[PDB]
Amino acid sequence: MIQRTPKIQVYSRHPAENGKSNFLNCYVSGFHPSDIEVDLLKNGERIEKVEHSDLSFSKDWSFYLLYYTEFTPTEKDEYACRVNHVTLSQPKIVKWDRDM
Amino acid sequence: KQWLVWLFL
Amino acid sequence: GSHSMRYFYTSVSRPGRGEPRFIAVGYVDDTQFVRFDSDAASQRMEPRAPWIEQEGPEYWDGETRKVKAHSQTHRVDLGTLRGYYNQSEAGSHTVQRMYGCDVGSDWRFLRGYHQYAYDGKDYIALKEDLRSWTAADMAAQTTKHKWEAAHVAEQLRAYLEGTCVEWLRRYLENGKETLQRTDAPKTHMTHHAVSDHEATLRCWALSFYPAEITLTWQRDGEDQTQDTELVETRPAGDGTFQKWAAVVVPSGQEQRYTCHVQHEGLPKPLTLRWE
Repeated sequence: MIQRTPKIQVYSRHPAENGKSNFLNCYVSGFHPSDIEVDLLKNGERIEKVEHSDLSFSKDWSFYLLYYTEFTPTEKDEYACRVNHVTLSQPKIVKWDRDM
Repeated sequence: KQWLVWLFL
Repeated sequence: GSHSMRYFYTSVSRPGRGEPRFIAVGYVDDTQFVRFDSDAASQRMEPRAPWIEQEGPEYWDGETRKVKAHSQTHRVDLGTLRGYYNQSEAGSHTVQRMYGCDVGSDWRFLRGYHQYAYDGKDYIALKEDLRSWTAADMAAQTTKHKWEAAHVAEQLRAYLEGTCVEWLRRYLENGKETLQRTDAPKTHMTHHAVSDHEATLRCWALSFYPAEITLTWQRDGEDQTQDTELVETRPAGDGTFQKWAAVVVPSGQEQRYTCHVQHEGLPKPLTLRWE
């Protein structure tokens, strides 16, 4: 039984501009099995107003999901994606770089 | 539209 | 161009906790339009695209009955495979299924496919002649013999060549504004100083559809495939996709590097150079 670790990307639906509505996307992909945990963190705390897409998979049979929430980015606001998966001995955090 | 048959392994 | 309809199903067993979790999704090209979640309270096939809501309650009743049938077949397949591989019930296992049809520019049936996978690896698949099966293990060999005995290939071929493609056409017609469109990528470039003598150049493509794109970095017109960082195409969340590709370059040599963008929405591929 092969396992696969999730690839994580953190970004915005539209090019971020301080003080205007946007979505904060966290795209997890390539992981197996399907059971995975994802949180969107603001300044350390986790956001509650978080949705996610429906489980699907790519041509390699690995799963992918998209978690997102509505936010107004402001200079001085830390945003990150914290995922926990079986293939990870510890939760993995990825900070939102406005240019990634 | 989905397939109507029940397919088993 | 060509278009595709594909249904994906995934059932994972929860030992002792209850019946297996089952999730199904439908796609036309790169657009999702239906789902089913066995843990959801509705217990209905639900719409996920705006152009599929025009379907009446009979369409939804039929799709719900069919997806529940497929859920039951997966529920049996989990135990069947647990038996074929001599595995204990204590383990949680995954069964994935995916089938569908592709159609050409004349909107005639172009090809079909039907594949299964267990715990993340190919189990059995339908050959592109739509008459035979490729099997991996001896258990897949047993399933193949069963299906050859039951004449599964002929029925599946009839479905794919009739109803799959017909309702792909109908979905393309109902959602022409969403599905029959091409969004060229909006492209730009970024420059940062990684060090006192190196700098990262990043090529961005945003807001494009379909997802099939190609970003290439070149130096002196030569492919930089081995030294370019290329992230997977990612969904923007609104029917469009994003991608970028980065290279690290010595300061003062940026004018030797070019980013080449290939997408169906572009009449010619684009060449970008830092200014």
